[PDB]
Amino acid sequence: EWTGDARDGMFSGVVITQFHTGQIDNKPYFCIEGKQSAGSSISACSMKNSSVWGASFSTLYNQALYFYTTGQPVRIYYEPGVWTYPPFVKALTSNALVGLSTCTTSTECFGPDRKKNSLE
Amino acid sequence: EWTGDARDGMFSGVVITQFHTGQIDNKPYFCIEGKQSAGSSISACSMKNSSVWGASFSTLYNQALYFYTTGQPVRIYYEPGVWTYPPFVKALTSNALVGLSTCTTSTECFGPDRKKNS
Amino acid sequence: EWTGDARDGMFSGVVITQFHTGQIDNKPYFCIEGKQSAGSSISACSMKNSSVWGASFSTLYNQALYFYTTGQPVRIYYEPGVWTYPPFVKALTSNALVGLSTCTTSTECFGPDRKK
Amino acid sequence: EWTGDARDGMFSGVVITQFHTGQIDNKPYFCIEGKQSAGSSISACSMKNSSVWGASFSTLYNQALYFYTTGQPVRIYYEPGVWTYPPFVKALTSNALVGLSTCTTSTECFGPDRKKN
Amino acid sequence: EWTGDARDGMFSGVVITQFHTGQIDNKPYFCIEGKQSAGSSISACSMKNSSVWGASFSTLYNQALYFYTTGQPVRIYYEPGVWTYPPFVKALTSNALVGLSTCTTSTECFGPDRKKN
Repeated sequence: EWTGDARDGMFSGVVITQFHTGQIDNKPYFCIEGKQSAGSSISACSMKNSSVWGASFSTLYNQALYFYTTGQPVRIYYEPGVWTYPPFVKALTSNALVGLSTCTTSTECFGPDRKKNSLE
Repeated sequence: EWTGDARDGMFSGVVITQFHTGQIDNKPYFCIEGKQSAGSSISACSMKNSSVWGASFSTLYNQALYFYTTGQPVRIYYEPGVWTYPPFVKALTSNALVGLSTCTTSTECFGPDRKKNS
Repeated sequence: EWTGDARDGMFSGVVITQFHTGQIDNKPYFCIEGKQSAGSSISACSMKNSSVWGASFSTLYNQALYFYTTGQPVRIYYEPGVWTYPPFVKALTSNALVGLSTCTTSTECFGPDRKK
Repeated sequence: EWTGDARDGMFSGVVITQFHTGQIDNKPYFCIEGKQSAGSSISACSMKNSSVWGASFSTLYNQALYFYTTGQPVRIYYEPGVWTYPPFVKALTSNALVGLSTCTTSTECFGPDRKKN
Repeated sequence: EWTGDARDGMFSGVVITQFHTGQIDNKPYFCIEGKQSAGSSISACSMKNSSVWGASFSTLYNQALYFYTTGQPVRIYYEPGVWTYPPFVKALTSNALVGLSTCTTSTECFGPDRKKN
């Protein structure tokens, strides 16, 4: 796996506006909400020792809390459908947080593009 | 278990105004206290490596101290009746701290609702 | 053992004004000193991996530095007679730091009484 | 091995202006980019538990985020050729981050020289 | 061993002005440089998992970075002759950082004395 895999998805120039932290199944997690330009919302959660993105929990937590504090526009890298518990998915999101980057514009950010390739 | 189980409880739009840290039975703990606009006070404590909610000690301490620092209104998610040493319950609370969220209003905050079914 | 056991002692309305960190017998420790309201000093140290209060070293370090930084009046919970190495006691203190609270007045602070 | 080995290489007097974090092959990593006075560019990544430089990840993350926050000119010590996965290299860099220093001028910084001898 | 042993040595009333981080032999370390005024310099380094004083690495890193940020005068407690890799000693120092204290004047600071009898 890699944050920069050509897969869904990323949102660029996002301001992290909300922060939640809890626990489920003996595992700490946090979820962020951010807004793009345009006033639409992306959510993504990281869970400690989860499946495949669990090893980035500590780094992601510290980084996300940092960017929440600065109010800087950032790129959120996410993977859909990772969380499966239905009440959790309804309240929060199925998206795993898989990475973050600083941005130079609302659309140009540092790091790889996590995006599906196009078909010609 | 889950922070957003349909169980008591949560208080929304709370400013965290008091903070205490200590140790009991070889484990550090912290406790926070806050009031709503309604003047409704809530305390809850988190213990390191405790039975049910100890996995969250480290995140919740970080988050709580962060929110105590900004003074922003937040959601406190708690579970009553967790701590049982009577002198502890008497000076502090039986409430375990089980989650926190930022809020957009005094009633609406980011995160699940934690409340007994209707 | 608990921060709130009916034992000596706590001081309330203390501003943490001094901070020291080092190592003895392969264990990091820190010490803090503060004053008020009268103006009598209180010192207390927390040492990692000691027998009794060692488990709270990293939480108290964090919290103590935080309160050193804000300069707010706090409550210091201590247990005298814990450190026994004589040159350490002479330089610093026998008091173990055992807990910390925010205060609403010079006498009223959040959390238990620790008092005989 | 040592940050101050007489190897390639170091960039002095750079402001850290970009920061990325992610995961690859079960390991968190971060990358930074900095620009010099003269406009010239350096990138470098540190990955947890990976390479001979894995042991420095937490210290380097902390110190890199600190310097990103102050915006002061610093020295980036790096080792070219360490990351080999071609999509990672194309997107980011092959450079491992191997140390950091504060700077007194644009060429004078605190620490060892890391130059090929 | 103890920070406040009657041994070489301490410098009081130091402003920490430089900060370096790197790795040697699979261990992260940091080094600081301060000036007394007075006006002379001291350097000291702490290394994670180092033999005698490595238990202290994480607390000292945090504290030294804090005092670098505030720029307040502090006491550095050090032990000469700990680091022995000659290029390391040449570029940096042999001094191990073994403690830190806040100060009230350029010479009066909280904590033990560390000086030879």
